[PDB]
Amino acid sequence: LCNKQQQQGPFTFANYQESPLNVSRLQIKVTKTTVQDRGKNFIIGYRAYWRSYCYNGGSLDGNTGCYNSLNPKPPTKDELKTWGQEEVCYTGPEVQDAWSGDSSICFVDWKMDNKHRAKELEKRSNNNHFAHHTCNLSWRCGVTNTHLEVRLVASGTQPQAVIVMPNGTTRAVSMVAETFWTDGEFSYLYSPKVFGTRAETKFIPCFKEEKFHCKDGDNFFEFPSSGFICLPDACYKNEKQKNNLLHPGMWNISEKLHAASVYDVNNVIHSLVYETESLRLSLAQLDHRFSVLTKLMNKMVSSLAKIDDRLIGALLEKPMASKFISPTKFMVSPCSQTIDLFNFKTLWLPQLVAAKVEGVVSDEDGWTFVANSKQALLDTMTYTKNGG
Amino acid sequence: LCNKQQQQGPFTFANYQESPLNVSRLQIKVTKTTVQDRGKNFIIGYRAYWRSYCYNGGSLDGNTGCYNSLNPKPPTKDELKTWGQEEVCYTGPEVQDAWSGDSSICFVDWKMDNKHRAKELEKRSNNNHFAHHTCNLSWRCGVTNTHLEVRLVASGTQPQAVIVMPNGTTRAVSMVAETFWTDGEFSYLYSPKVFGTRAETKFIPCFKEEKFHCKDGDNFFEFPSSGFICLPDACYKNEKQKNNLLHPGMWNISEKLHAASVYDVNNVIHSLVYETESLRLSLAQLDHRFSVLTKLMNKMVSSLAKIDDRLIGALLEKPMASKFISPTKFMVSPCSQTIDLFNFKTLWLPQLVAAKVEGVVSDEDGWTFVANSKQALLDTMTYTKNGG
Amino acid sequence: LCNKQQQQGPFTFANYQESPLNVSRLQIKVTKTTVQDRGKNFIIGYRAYWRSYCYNGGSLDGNTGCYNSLNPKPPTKDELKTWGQEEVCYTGPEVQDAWSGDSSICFVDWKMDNKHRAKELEKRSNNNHFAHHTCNLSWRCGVTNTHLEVRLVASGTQPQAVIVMPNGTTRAVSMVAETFWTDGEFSYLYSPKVFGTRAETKFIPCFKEEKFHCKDGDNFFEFPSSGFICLPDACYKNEKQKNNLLHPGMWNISEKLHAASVYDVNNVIHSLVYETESLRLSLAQLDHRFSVLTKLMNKMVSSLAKIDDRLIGALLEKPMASKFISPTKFMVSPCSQTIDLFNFKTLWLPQLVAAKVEGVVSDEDGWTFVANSKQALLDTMTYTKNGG
Repeated sequence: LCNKQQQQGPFTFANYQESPLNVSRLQIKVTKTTVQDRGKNFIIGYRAYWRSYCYNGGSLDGNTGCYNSLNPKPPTKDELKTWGQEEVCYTGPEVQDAWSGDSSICFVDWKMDNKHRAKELEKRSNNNHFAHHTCNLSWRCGVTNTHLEVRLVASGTQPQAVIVMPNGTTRAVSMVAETFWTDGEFSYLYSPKVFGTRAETKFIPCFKEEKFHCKDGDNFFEFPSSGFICLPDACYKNEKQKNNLLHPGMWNISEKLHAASVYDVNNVIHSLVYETESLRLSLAQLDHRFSVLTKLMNKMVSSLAKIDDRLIGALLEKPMASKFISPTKFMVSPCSQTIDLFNFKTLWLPQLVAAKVEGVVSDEDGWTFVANSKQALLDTMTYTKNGG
Repeated sequence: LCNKQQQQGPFTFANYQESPLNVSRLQIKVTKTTVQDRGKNFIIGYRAYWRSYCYNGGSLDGNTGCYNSLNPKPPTKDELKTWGQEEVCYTGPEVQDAWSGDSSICFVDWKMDNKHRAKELEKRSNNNHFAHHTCNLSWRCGVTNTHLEVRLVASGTQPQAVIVMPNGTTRAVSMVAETFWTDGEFSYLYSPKVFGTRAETKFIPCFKEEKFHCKDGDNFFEFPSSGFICLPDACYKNEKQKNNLLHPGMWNISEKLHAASVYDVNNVIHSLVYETESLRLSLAQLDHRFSVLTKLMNKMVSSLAKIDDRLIGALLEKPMASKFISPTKFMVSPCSQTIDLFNFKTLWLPQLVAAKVEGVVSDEDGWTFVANSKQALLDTMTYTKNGG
Repeated sequence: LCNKQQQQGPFTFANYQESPLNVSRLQIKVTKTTVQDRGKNFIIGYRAYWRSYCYNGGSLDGNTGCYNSLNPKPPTKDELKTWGQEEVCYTGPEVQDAWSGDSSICFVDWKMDNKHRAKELEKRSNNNHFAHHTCNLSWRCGVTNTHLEVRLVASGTQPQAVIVMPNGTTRAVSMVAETFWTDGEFSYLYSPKVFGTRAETKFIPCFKEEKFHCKDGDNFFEFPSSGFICLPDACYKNEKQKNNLLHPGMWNISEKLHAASVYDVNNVIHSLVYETESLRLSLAQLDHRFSVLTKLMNKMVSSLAKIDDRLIGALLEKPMASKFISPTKFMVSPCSQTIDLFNFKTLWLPQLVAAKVEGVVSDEDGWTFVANSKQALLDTMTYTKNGG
């Protein structure tokens, strides 16, 4: 029995209210600028010669001695074109122990006609012909056909296509014809199919938090305040600010040159574990909520099924009638428009995601070719060989 | 009052239906091939000598001059074994300013007996003994005991154990005895406890999406179409295709040579933020659903508890009776088999995960030993010292 | 009709119970030790000279020949201070083809007074003055002002501030005045605003799993057993073990020197996809649970609304009365304290997270300055030029 004598209240049922959240999903309409060019579009060729012009007139003659030089002869544009097309470099002649008469070979304007697939010079010299000159001449050359990835910078407005050097220096790509240049021993030719930049209009998905965290294919980036940002391979400008002149957000060039340490990646790993534990806490909390709901609903049905003896059968989708032998125990006997009480929509599921990994600039095939060639020159120039 | 006069319908209750998803959890039975070998199993030894054999017969003699050479003398197999075991390299004698009679020391077949822990050569020469020969001889040597990580490639079927060079070239590991080889100055000996490959049968967990995203310890990889893939350290072959000859999926060798840039890792960071925001959206949506449910259930209990005055006490697990003073306000007075309406199972929780981070090949102890030794040779060969 | 004749049971309602989880959220009170110093606090200066002192007395004289040397003259502390302050290095004189009388210039104690912004030496020599000495002298120097990041090690208890060399060697920072040192050609001066270490008391968030996975700003780390760990930039000591002497957990120095490979980062990517699929499975499972709940609640309301014809209107928050024309179809006609049945709290949401990415030691500005200077010395010392 109860004591209906004495009340307490009045009471109300406390509702649960979700915590408001400012994260929304946006499709941001942008103009996307790229400078992509596919295939072997970059040719690198080097050429130099070691020259040793000596005279032996004895220790009394002031002209007794050697005049040695390492001279770079970078190929011309058309030379480099036929080198890459033939995968072959052309040099002058290999001169060894050419004395008094033939020593004039040291200054000929040799008109390069010796063809090699690859050729390293020999650092050889000798001055053992008395009262006479001696000539030694050795050539080096190399060529490679690679693919060059051109990047985008700003320097102001109007993103520009550039080539990034391993030292950090940037070189503008010519928008008229076949950017070519020369640096010491090396000559570089970049020949893309089409010139300039490409621009497309597209929507990129973002999450608005003051802060926009966006995605475009395998690119992931924080979209800035003014709706204009440049990544290495692409620039994203928000229309509505299409007709505005703005300096875009600039990527740091050093991030593409310098490698990431094992410790940095292990830190990202630890941050992922921390977020996975935080995620597991949220999931466990929702699991406990579902357990509370099933306990409440079990008691609610136990109360209502006493009045409606067909309810438990409708819940189980089998025709039956219920009869309780106890407030908790029961026995079982055998037997247009819609309204939405929930307004539940389809559940947003985080999609799969794979970030782009490209490496560092020095690891690129062209700059690796350059670095190896220079290292080979160091390796061959360690000591002088006797051309005797 | 209501107007029971005028109806509208008939209506129905709209149910909520979850969106179907093709992601399943699979335990995939595979044969796993490894080539693991633990401990110091790799010995690297280098040796060379600088020789300067000069003759001074005056400027008239054609034989006046120096014959200099850097000659590599890589140790033999048994030599390298006793070097690593003793942590000591053996070379010939240090010859300095040995002239006419002792200059014959420049060609002796020296029978290496000078022991060093570490030894760099000196590039010294002198030709200041008239009518006489002069000899200079300087030796270099080094040794190291390291651990070598052997990888697996395919070249077809039947994954093979190999050593990967920093330049990308691969060298097969002998499956008979103690793979040994020589390259210029250096000699390499790899001595594992057991030869060949090891194969184990195991189940790896995966998520089936056409696409399989798997995990094995700290290895994470996309399992391919034909159920055969090779990673650097292990190959995974699906039985059912155990008896089939297939080329496995091959890892790209360059991914283990070339480092990842700071920009790449920052991109993964941005992709993680994007996924965390997407995750927060899903969690907030489920939070709003729970708020809607508690509001509905509060009204449902307020309706049913009017009929069953003991229900609210059963929900609160305290004996009490209810009496409503209003459609929303009430006062309170003091007082085998089971059926599953929910069929709820235990909630799948994402487990913790830590990917393996190993670095690049050039950073390995053996190849760092090689690279430093070569750099030391460059450093010592910059100029000739006078052995006078 | 039913057959109230024949029962079955008694039955009970099976509740759902959540799976217990040991992950908790902790605010761990720690003493945090840092050695941070902001700005250009590191000066590096190098200086050397190439000297070629030759004598030409003919092939008969034993003193005929060249005495050449590369000599390092690292600047003093005050010299390096005025170099960095002026961005200018001071050297001796450039001597070329100074013979018999002026050849005494090769040993003068030159009292460096030649100012350069940057200066590379030339490796030039000549011995073409008979019965006379010849002198050649060429200088090199450089300076840079950079920011040095000092790290923390243990060697026992009491974390210590150190500078990490690219080779892995560590050099203690003086806690008294302006740590200065000299290595060959180079001199290094590090001048921080304040000396020693800084310690702050703070709470860091963690997830307790035996295992603690913590976060501090952009630092993410596993907090160890004894509550004492040192990262590169900071050490975390748990009070309660404030008064205890413990060796802290030590970070591996090689993780900050060696870069992470593209394959390592792609593995983290694959581990993220695996966790995202696992997360999607959990979300889909909760989505199916909500679908089951709405189906149960729809039938429960259809049963109770037959008794309370105003209930459906209260659920829809519109005044109406219901009247069922079928067990599933109905028509519609127009019309203090609280109790918590749920005890639901605000949902824990995983917050955003961005790990710190700093790169490798060799990529630091100071060590890049050093590495480039040494490479320039190699480049300039490839062959001797005639000072004639």
